[PDB]
Amino acid sequence: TNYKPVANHQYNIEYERKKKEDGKRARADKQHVLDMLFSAFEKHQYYNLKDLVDITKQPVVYLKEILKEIGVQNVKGIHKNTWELKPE
Amino acid sequence: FIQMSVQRIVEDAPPIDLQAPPRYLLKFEQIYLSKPTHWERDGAPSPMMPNEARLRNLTYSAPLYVDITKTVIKEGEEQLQTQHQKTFIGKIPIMLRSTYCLLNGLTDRDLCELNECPLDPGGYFIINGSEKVLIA
Amino acid sequence: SGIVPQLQNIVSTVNLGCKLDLKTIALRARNAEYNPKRFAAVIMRIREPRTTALIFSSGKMVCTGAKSEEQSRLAARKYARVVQKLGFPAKFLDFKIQNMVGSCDVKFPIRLEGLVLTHQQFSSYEPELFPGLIYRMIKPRIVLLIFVSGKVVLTGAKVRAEIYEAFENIYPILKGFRK
Amino acid sequence: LDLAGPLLAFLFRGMFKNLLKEVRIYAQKFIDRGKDFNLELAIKTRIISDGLKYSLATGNWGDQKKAHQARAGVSQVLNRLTFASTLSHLRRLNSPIGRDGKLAKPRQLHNTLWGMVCPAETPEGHAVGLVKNLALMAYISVGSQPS
Amino acid sequence: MAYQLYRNTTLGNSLQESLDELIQSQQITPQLALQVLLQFDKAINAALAQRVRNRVNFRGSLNTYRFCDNVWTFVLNDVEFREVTELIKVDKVKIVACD
Amino acid sequence: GYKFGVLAKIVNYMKTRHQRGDTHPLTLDEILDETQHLDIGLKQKQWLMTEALVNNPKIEVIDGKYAFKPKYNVR
Amino acid sequence: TVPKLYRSVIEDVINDVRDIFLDDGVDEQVLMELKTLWENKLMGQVEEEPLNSEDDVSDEEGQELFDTENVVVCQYDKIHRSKNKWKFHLKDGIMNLNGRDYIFSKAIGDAEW
Amino acid sequence: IASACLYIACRQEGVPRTFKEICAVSRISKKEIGRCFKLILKALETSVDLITTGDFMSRFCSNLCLPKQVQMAATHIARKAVELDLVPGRSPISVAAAAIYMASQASAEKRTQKEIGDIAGVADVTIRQSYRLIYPRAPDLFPTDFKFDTPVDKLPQL
Repeated sequence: TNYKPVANHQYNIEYERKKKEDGKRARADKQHVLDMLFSAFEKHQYYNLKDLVDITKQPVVYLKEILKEIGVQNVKGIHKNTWELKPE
Repeated sequence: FIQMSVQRIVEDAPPIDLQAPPRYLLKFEQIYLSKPTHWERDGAPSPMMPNEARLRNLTYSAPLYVDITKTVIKEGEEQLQTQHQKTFIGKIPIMLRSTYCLLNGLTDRDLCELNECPLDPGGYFIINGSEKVLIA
Repeated sequence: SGIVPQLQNIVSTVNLGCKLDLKTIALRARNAEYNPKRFAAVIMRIREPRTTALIFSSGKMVCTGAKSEEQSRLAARKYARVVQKLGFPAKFLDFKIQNMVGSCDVKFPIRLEGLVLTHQQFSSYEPELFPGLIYRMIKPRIVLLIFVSGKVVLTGAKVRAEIYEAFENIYPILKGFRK
Repeated sequence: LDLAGPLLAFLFRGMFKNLLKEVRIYAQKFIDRGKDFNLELAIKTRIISDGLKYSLATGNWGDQKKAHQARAGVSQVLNRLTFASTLSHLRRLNSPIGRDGKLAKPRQLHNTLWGMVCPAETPEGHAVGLVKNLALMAYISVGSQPS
Repeated sequence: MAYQLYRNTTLGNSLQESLDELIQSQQITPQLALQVLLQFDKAINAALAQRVRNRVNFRGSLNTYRFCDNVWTFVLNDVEFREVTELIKVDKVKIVACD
Repeated sequence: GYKFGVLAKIVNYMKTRHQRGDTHPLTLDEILDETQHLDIGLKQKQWLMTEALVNNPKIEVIDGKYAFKPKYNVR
Repeated sequence: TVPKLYRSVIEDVINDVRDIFLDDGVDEQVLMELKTLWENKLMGQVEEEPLNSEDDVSDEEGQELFDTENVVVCQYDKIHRSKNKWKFHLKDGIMNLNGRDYIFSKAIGDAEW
Repeated sequence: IASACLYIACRQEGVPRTFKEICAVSRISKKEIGRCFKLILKALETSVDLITTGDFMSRFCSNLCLPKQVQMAATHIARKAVELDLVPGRSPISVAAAAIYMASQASAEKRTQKEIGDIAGVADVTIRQSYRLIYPRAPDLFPTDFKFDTPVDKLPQL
């Protein structure tokens, strides 16, 4: 009864169902994304790119371009170089 | 070792706890052994007689199965417990004429039908067709 | 042979030569449905030609569902005009048929086992994956789905002549494996 | 005296640890992605199958890379030249020299071997007195819980 | 700043009309009316999801459909509504759905 | 953003405005109108006037008002 | 039955806005007047660039302009269509049929396009 | 790629494992393995012999603990059914599963449709469909020298 033949693993189909139901992130208008990015800046000084993506919920490539337009990344010797929301 | 140590060792192992935050718990509790089995090219299992192990240079091992209980917590005050009965984890080499050998309790005529010497004392392992004895 | 494949689906692509606003089109278009989370295009459907077209913000559109070349272009023009009516400078540039799908029957059962053995270099028959036999025609680049019931589906053709030529080439081969 | 049981239990303890160390790694990777994991796929069966047979086949104990401290000669090919040789091989005892052997000479026949170890059967040569055999009615206890 | 679905209804229209009447009398500032509408939308949304436990069925012919901003705008023609207790007939209906 | 998000949009809007070709200076209040920052805090209004719009190397104070600095940039 | 739901909605609405009215500093007397007015109101083309070769390829565009017909507001959990027919799996929602107000929890619908 | 390679290696050696069997031992789904399977054949410019119903009888029957005579009877039934074209277009696994059920019900060791499906990875409905197609010719498919624990006339009808 071990390794019984299966078309697809139960975990794999459930994960696919969740991803299919959720769908891919959409490209929101720059103004809305910029407002969300600025608003979240109050909570904390600096954000990680991966974590910032979850907060904004936008494609990484699109988010990076928007972040590059205003935001910059500062090198930190303690953990790594991280993006800084402050344009200056 | 088969009847006590193998079971004691697995139960001695602490349950596996995994955190992502959903929590996954895995516990090994029960051990099962089958007769020394050999799998052909087609994958059909057949019992493995020691003489066949000697002649075909097969290791004389018994499949080892463990019951595993998996419980999942989704930080939503719900608990789901599922158990995987008889999970294959490996093959234990079997000492000939031990309680877990195919030649256990067989009468002398039964041994001869299997091309086994009734006077053979056992007490060794067939690893890749070589009768291997562990020196105390 | 006496059997002519019947075009079941026609896929054509046209360029409108103008960037489009998908959100505006969906809000104004009668039958358009837009879901960026699902797909990046706008899906519009029409009844009289019975075709579906995908409209992208780049201005390129793909038309599918047409059963004939004339219908596909007419449906594509209808979609282009609709977008033009919505305030965009849509045009009809470099309209092209990308894929044609045809179906037909040989009116007799076929032994796929023999066909794949004789044409192992073109035939891929895996009942585990798909009951039909996938024959990849070479001289015409046409993929044919041959079934035991005798139904044959031709796809990948850029022009109607390819469909007829491919079926003409395969018919004698199938006739040799009649069941 | 370390017989097959205690010797094999020592191996199985490590191999099971590696097996459980492996399922953690496999399961954690799937959990990090967030997708649930399949228990059967996590278990690597070769760990216990190959680990137990490799030691018996070669006679070395522990991991293969750790052969430096691995005891050698524990597992030997059964002697089948005569029935007596086969019987004696299955009742052989080994006294490793190691640090312990240097302090007190173990080749000499001790008084306490009476009835337990055959006083006559010992190899001639560099192994005199180190390789021993059980007396006929001598028995090695298998142990039990003191509870 | 909410879903804002039931505003374009008889219940929503009456509330909006009442707010305008008070505004014309200088009794309520426009900000208050917006807040009242937002609270009303929350209350009705919660009320429907909680106190509505009746099932119905309907059949019809689709004439037009749209999908933008996760909003369906199906336009059905010759729709027959079937319920365990009553049946209704309507020539044309517009269905606005959100999720 | 409070005390930090508003200024970013002012700079971005000002940069875009210059690209159009409007060299004419703009007042603090005028710029706030098109940037949807009319509700900006009072203490930020003086902070931007006194620090942000003078310390930055891309802001030129002309006749009291503020204009881009294309002269410093190579054009 | 329908009126009783409306009255319960009113009770929830007034309770929900009590905190807002206290917060904004407006007198509570406004709410009493609000309900009174609220109740009263209710009760060979070689050259292909031109697209003008075809005319009147669209139907009436004022269908959504009027919106005077019955309108249904609902929430959809699943809406799928298989090449001919649209199937609607809509959860709790409201309807306005011939002026009458209808409320449903679960509904199923199949349509042909 | 490895899962498809494992599937191809089994096919080349004359002991095919069904796509479901390879999937059960791999984190890769059957759909993905099949996609890789076709690509590898094109890349290697190789081919695999078409699988037959008897290529899985030994594994399936042994995994079901069915007697050898039942296995021979099932192989004869499956081979004859394909020869008679009683199941045109049906997957060889489904034919084998139905043949095993027909043979199993005719002997002392009887396995339910669910049991045969689990080992073979075929839904009982598919086994039911194939069984219904070969049931009419049950006496012909069975080997002549077969001992019927349950008479062919009394085989389950469904």
